Amino acid sequence: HMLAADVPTGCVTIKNRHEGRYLAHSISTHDADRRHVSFCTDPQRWTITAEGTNFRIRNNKHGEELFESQQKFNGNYVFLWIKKSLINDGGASWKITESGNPGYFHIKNVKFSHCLFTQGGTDWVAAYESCDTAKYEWRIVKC
Repeated sequence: HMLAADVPTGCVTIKNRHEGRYLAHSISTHDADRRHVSFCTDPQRWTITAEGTNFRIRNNKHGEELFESQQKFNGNYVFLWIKKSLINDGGASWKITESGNPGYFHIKNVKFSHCLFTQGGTDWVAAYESCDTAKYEWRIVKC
């Protein structure tokens, strides 16, 4: 067996199936407490930690937690939390479950019940409730 049936924990890379690029921090900030998320061609490192049946996801480079926000453009924003105060309201907790395609997972926000999603060719990340196509599917591999 060479795949990881269980959700990989610790140091991982995170790659969207449709877009084919790696989830990454952004150079752009929405404010001094919220940094944006984007994609990169080269592998960018994250840290996944189990929290009960759920998971927290942290950007290795800046040490900031990934979370889904109340604020919304068209979709609900997905941010990195610059302040570093632990988020305890479900917004930074994620249900990571196998999709129908081997090695790919759905990453679903606990608070909002939205799956991480990207449009396609866009450096913008969001989360929506559909969770039914390749745009919602993520390959999670140990570093």
